[PDB]
Amino acid sequence: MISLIAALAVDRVIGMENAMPWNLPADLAWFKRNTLDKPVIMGRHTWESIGRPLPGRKNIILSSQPGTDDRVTWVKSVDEAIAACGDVPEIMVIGGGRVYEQFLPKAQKLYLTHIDAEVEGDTHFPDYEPDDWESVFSEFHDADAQNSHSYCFEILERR
Ligand SMILES: Nc1nc(=O)c2nc(CNc3ccc(C(=O)N[C@@H](CCC(=O)O)C(=O)O)cc3)cnc2[nH]1
Ligand SMILES: Nc1ncnc2c1ncn2[C@@H]1O[C@H](COP(=O)(O)OP(=O)(O)O)[C@@H](O)[C@H]1OP(=O)(O)O
Repeated sequence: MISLIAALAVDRVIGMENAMPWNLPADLAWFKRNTLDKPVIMGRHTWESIGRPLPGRKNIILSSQPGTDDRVTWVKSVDEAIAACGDVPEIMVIGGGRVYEQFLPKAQKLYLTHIDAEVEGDTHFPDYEPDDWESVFSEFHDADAQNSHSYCFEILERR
């Protein structure tokens, strides 16, 4: 099964030109916990912003162009990406906007982090109808000395 994982502010904003104005180490501990030892699919843009291959994960990058990094796998379409994952119990899709949009319709589960922040952004997570998903897990956290804003982790299963 395919799952999507993303952090979103109000308005489904997931990214902007510059770094986001927040610091959420807890969210990043969650992301890692949920993606480790699984293959992750991402768009060329997300990859550049990450910078290096995520450790302990099979990295598959989607690009219309030839790959410029032999440490990861480059594919040219959605179908190839899926096949590059092989026979695994769960494929994690990490972004960005374009990529989430293409995989949404094919995903069975969403691992979302709702951040209580209002920011200007230019990339949104795709609109989803809640009634189509069952919240199987949900846990709110207040901001703290380490996390600049409050947030809530939620796991959704496609009904
Ligand atoms: N929940 C969630 N949070 C995010 O920040 C997010 N980011 C992406 C794409 N951008 C990124 C950027 C950096 C790292 C990153 O450095 N990850 C290290 C974290 C080390 C730590 O725990 O700080 C990792 O190994 O996963 C991951 C994804 C995709 N889904 C998301 N989903
Ligand atoms: N179906 C697809 N086939 C090939 N490349 C694709 C793709 N969907 C997305 N991409 C790539 O993934 C990049 C988009 O990355 P992203 O989804 O991380 O970015 P954004 O968050 O800005 O929408 C696309 O620009 C394209 O890479 P190239 O610009 O190198 O062509």
